[PDB]
Amino acid sequence: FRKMAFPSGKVESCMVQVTCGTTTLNGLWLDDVVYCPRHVICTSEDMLNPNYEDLLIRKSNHNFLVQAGNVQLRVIGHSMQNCVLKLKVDTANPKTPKYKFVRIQPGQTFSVLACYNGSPSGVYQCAMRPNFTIKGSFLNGSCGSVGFNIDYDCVSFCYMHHMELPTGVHAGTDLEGNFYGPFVDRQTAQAAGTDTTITVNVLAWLYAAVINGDRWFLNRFTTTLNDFNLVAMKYNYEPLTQDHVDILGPLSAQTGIAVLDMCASLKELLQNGMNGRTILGSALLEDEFTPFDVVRQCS
Amino acid sequence: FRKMAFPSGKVESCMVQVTCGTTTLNGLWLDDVVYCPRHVICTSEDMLNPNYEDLLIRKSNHNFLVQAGNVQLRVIGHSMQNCVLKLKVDTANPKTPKYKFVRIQPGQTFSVLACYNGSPSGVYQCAMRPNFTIKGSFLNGSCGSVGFNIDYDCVSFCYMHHMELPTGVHAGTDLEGNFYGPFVDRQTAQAAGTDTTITVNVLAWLYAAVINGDRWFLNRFTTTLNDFNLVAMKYNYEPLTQDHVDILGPLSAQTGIAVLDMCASLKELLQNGMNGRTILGSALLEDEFTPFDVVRQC
Ligand SMILES: COc1cccc2[nH]c(C(=O)N[C@@H](CC(C)C)C(=O)N[C@@H](C[C@@H]3CCNC3=O)C(=O)c3nc4ccccc4s3)cc12
Ligand SMILES: COc1cccc2[nH]c(C(=O)N[C@@H](CC(C)C)C(=O)N[C@@H](C[C@@H]3CCNC3=O)C(=O)c3nc4ccccc4s3)cc12
Repeated sequence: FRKMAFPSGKVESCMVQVTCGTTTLNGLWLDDVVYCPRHVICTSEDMLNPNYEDLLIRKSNHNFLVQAGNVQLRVIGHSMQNCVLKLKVDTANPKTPKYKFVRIQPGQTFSVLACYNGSPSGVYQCAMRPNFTIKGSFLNGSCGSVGFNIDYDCVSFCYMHHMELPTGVHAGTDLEGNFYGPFVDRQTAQAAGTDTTITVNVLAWLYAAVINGDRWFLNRFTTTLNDFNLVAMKYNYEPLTQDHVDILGPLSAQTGIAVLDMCASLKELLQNGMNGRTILGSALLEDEFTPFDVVRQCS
Repeated sequence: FRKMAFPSGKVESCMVQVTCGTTTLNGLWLDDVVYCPRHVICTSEDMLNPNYEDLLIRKSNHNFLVQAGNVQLRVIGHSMQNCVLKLKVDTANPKTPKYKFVRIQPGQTFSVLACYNGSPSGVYQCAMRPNFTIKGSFLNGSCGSVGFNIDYDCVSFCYMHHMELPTGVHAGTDLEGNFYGPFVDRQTAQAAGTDTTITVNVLAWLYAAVINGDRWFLNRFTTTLNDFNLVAMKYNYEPLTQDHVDILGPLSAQTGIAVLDMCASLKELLQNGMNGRTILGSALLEDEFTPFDVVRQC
């Protein structure tokens, strides 16, 4: 059981480079539109307080250099949607996948295709944290990299990359250009809200460990949902809802371990520690696998 | 630091399925050849101790069903090379990337594109253990999935998947069909050697820590390579080779910390423990990031 990203080929065929003046970042080319972070139009003396509508009206189509591989794409129009710029180009992308734009929920996972200069560099899994940051791996020039899920050849784009916080975690928008969390696309040091642990994911991961032949952390005890949530909240874990319990049903039925029995296992791990032992190779409780991630991989 | 796979598109375009009878494995289509594990020709009562040479003489080109999706590729020749079957087909793959077949060493990492019935399902990074197993994620139907690295658009294929050991780790071949480690392609419970920690990668991790300002473990000692290797083996760490010293060269230059000085730092950590301190936030030393991976992410 490992962190597993979706195959990235359908998305790689959509990554382009977008240059405005001195600024170069990545864009996403779908049909005849290139989506990219709007601050491609900012110079260094603009990043602190950019009045984006006022900056954009001053730009012409020919101010935008869009490159797909070695081929330049001519911008024939542009519009802004929140923090995303939509460049209309004179060529539709012939490898546009079936796709959707979705806004994901905290606790859900996606694959990130990290890109530099329009060229894909790496792919890895991320969870949307409860405080709406992600713990990614992004360097200078990574803006415009996207996150996505795939379901039967349909690519659901859910993230475009914009920012690395002082703490080293990452912030970005959906493909409508609305940030996840309270972040703003200006060159300022921004703090996130206090993060918490994704309880339903930790439980899914404990089930994954049992499916894979590890049972050492189980115990003979049970707990009520509310008593578990009282302890969970004390340890900065998100509350577990009945919807979460239902969602864990399939994993519960596969292993024969009731959800509240697994909650009693996690309660013991929170109160007693792991005592130097490991689960699925980790010395820490892992919260970035969803129940679906476990089912998709183990089955 | 994240375990980061290579973008998989160039390899996705090369995955096909190969069927003999009711047995379907994944295959790799490059130019006009498809490569796949040879036991696609096996029946269930042939798997304990297959006579592959005998089994292959009873096969003709027309017994092999090669499909890209639902599109059949006609087989015009077949041959066996070690544990892989090479099927010549009448169509050169137009999406064949620039490629090489390489045989990797323990400690080297690569991306695995897990595939089922020729259809790619997920991608993740793996490290070849010193006992020549990988800690993969493979189910029934995964054989023929490949592992690879990508350097300047050239795909270096290094792994093809064959087997899950009773311990749950995985074993396979290079693309010439030679197994990594002492394993054989038979339906049989096989044990790997006792595994060890990948010293060269731990050193890379320590260099990554220094690069990021976490350097409490640096000391004013040095060691010879031989003295280090004798200590390392007593803690179940791999001995360093000359090649390991050389691949740590760029990180040593970047930090100004000689390789043997970092070895003396690691030796101290082995003999004395971390004493509750951490390195890069972790109480455990990471051994699945190569010097290349560290440079990639730093
Ligand atoms: C005093 O200001 C700070 C104080 C403390 C921490 C801080 N973080 C950031 C911050 O992240 N800024 C954004 C840009 C803002 C405008 C959204 C930014 O540089 N995004 C990167 C990805 C970054 C870079 C490093 N790895 C990350 O993922 C991206 O590619 C883009 N680069 C530029 C460069 C110039 C113009 C546009 C873009 S868009 C500022 C900052
Ligand atoms: C008493 O025998 C055992 C005792 C204790 C542990 C054991 N492990 C294996 C073992 O691995 N066998 C090989 C096959 C051998 C011939 C290399 C095998 O099933 N490979 C799988 C990938 C496996 C499956 C589960 N996840 C893993 O990665 C693969 O895809 C292939 N499937 C077939 C199906 C039919 C024909 C060819 C192939 S090749 C046997 C075994």
